[PDB]
Amino acid sequence: DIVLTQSPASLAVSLGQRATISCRASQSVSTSYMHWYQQKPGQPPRLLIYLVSNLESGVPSRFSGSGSGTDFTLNIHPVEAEDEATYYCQHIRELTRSEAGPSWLEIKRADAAPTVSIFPPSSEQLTSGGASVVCFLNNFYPKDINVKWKIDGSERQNGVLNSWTDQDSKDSTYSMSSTLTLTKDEYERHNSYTCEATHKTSTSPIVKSFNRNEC
Amino acid sequence: FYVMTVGSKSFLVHREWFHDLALPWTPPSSTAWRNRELLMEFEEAHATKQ
Amino acid sequence: SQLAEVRSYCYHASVTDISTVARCPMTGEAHNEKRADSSYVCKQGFTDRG
Amino acid sequence: SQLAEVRSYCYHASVTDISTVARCPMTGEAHNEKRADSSYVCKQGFTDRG
Amino acid sequence: FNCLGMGNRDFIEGASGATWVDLVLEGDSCLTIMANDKPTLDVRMINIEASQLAEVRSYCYHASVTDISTVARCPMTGEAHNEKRADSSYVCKQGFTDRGWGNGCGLFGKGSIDTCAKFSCTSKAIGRTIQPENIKYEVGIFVHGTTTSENHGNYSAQVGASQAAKFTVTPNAPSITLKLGDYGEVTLDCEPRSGLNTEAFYVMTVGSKSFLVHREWFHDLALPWTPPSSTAWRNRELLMEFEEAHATKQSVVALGSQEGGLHQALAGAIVVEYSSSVKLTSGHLKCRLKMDKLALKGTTYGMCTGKFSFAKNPADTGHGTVVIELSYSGSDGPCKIPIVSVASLNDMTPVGRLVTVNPFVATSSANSKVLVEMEPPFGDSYIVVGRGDKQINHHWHKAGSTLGKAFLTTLKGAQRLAALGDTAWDFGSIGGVFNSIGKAVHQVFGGAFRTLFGGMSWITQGLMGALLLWMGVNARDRSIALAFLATGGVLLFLATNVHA
Amino acid sequence: SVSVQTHGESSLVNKTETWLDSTKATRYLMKTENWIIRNPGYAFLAAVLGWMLGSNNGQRVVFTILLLLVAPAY
Amino acid sequence: SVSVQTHGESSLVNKTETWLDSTKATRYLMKTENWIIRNPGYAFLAAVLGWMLGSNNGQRVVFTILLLLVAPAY
Repeated sequence: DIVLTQSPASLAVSLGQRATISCRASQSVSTSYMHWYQQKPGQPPRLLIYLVSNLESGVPSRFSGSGSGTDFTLNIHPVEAEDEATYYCQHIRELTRSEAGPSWLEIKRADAAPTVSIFPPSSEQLTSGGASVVCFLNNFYPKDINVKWKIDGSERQNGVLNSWTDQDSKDSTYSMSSTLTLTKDEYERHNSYTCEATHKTSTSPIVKSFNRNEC
Repeated sequence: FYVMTVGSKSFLVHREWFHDLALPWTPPSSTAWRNRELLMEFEEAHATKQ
Repeated sequence: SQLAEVRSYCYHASVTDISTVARCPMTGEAHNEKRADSSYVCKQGFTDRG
Repeated sequence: SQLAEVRSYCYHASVTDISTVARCPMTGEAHNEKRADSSYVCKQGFTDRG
Repeated sequence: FNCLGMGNRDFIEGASGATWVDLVLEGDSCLTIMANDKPTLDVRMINIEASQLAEVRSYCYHASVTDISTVARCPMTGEAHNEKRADSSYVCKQGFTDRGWGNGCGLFGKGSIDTCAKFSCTSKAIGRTIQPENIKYEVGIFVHGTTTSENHGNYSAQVGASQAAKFTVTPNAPSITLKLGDYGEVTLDCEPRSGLNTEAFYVMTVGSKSFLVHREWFHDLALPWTPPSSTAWRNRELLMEFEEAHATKQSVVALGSQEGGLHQALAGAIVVEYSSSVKLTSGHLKCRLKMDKLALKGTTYGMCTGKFSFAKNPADTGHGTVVIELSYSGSDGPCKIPIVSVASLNDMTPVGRLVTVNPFVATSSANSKVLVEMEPPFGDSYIVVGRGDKQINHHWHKAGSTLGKAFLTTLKGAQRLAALGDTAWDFGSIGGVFNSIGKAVHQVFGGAFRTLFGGMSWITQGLMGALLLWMGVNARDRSIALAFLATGGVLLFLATNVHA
Repeated sequence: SVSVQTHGESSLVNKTETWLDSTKATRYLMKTENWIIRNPGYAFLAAVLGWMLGSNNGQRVVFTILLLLVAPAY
Repeated sequence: SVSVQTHGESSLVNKTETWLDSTKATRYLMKTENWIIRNPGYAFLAAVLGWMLGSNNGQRVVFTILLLLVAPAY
């Protein structure tokens, strides 16, 4: 009966700056009965705030928040690299118990342009009958990015496999790998292969191109 | 007895007095309640206005 | 350790979507289409007519 | 000449879509989702459990 | 404004003899005056209006605890003082914490603490005091001429015919003279200040809505209240509580919203709305109707020469009269509408009296609807419209025969005696002697007795009356009625009046 | 407090639908009946006190029916 | 309703400061005293009923002091 949503869904902020999450609960006067969960992708979360005023055991004192009824908040003044995770929340009073559309912490840094490398399919894959043209976009920030596979100057959205990581542990940037899969006969009937990468850093798409007739 | 939660805090109440409370109450699962007319009232009827 | 949920009580309520279907005298009962859903609180009554 | 319709009476009925939501003892009231529609005839009850 | 289809419609039987009459009216009830040379009148209250209302005080029903602070001290130190006792916003209370050598102190068994919590009002009710001059009364007045189902329930339409009027009586101008046009003028002299008791009660606002409460009970309400201006309140500790004291830990907890308790504290309160001027439902006002200039024109109009028709079918008003609406297809108008109420068809002698005197066709236009009401007698009667072959009639029967009607005057008469106080004898209008002393005997009897032990609620005065009826059983000769005086009537009556 | 000492009844003019009217009949009885059902063991010995003293028959019930109404909410 | 039929008293274990304790002594008396002050004219004829019947002296007050407590809030 109650709808929950957490905002901003993605927040890029440097460590040490306060992050106050604007939130709400649809079914009103929950009393407090609101929580906070931090979850890195591929892990279970961890309860941050209960009673809305109080931490669990393991969670350090940097986590806080306040609210009642509809609106609630998660206020972390000293955000940290250890705080990087997907923030979740969940409600009580009525049933069934449900969560909100989550919010990501992102540690802020300088906007980085991707390193784009487009590799022709191996001679081993051609002999296998297929051809997968891969395009690696490394160390770009922020996560907003786009890949476009231009074959002989024409964009093809078929066979496009986009594998990108999350925010890195070391440099805290994003890395993306795009893959254009074709058959060898379809690979040998098309000449120019390029993946243009547009990003908030570069006002123009980064164009890395190769032709089968070229080398 | 039971444990009754009033607002944020919870409190102890006798369970036979718990069911004897006069106020709109709720089944465990979700929706359909009883005596929910008690928190609302009515007035005189002028044309279609009440 | 473990506490089961017996029931709940709604102490604070608010009125939403007041609807009154007027009818003529001698028509007997008045029926509003909102009596189907349990979310709508319906009650009989009358309006003195000229 | 003209006769108004006061009301009607259903003398013959048939049962359709029997639904019973079972629950554990000490859970208090049992609530089936069919209590929302007035077409469904709902009644409380119990089942002695082992 | 008119008596058409009102919930309570009461009549007035003209004895003539005077052009002035002193009548009391109400918002729901509509008085109907029928007299010789004077057409049929409608007198009722629209609502009770008040212009300016002063702010007496306010009440905070819902509070919240903020900034709990408790200063711990050692036993034998006497009083504990927290620095928060300077500001009135902080709610401070003395106390103690039983001390060992384990917690904070080197002595045992006793302690002292000062627990302060900043007071925060979430929600507060507000009251209002009524000034006598500010009270206004909108009194709908209407005279029955040629009417339809539209114009009769319409005000501005009958203002064009000058058959309806509105006005505002205040203590500054209790007398208002309004003209009915072709039927003359009437003078209405009211008593706005004395209609209600302006200082007997207040107007309390609970949440968004406002309600009426007695002003002596208003100050006797137990709940944190507020001065008119701004800040410092009283008894604000009532919405908060305390607990045991463990070391420095004591939790001041606030009571929830008392709005429901205020709605529980309201029982006989009248629901009152408002926009720029408050409109009260049940009216009480004492007015003087001067009919001197009100007269009958138009006896120059002979009977109508042509066919009638029913614009709407006849029915019973439930007040003892029968109203009909007639669409006259004849073009000979304007003409006096022939009509009567008769016992049998073979007997042309009129028996029932017309509620609306002198039915009249407005204009020569054919098929013009006219709504005229009449009061038939008890038993089988007939509504006959027209003379000769032109007449179309209807059969009527009314089972209200004077046997039961004598009690309807009697029983409701005692009901008219109840709840109206000493003004109940204003239905003794154009009075004196009996009617004058009848109110005078009840005047001091209204200023004593029932008002002295007044305040009894429902069965409180009702149950003891049955025990006071036992006082009439045990007595002596000539002493019988002495213990029986207040028992019968004035006590059990109002208990039977309101059941429920 | 606001729970008790209600405005009811005004009893001045007031022919209308008040704030709470039909619920005024359920004020005392039902809450006192819920009390005597709460404490049935008292109700057994309650009416016994009426038959104890005075030997005047019909007025012995005047004790009980009045005294059984005293105990609820004092 | 919530106004009457309070939880008080638990009376199971419970040596502590409850939700409302010191105010429990002000429940009935003060509200019934505000009633008898509200209706003094009743209180004059109230105690009269005790001296009426039974001629047993000291138990005539048992009528009054009990009956004067009946009338408030029925």
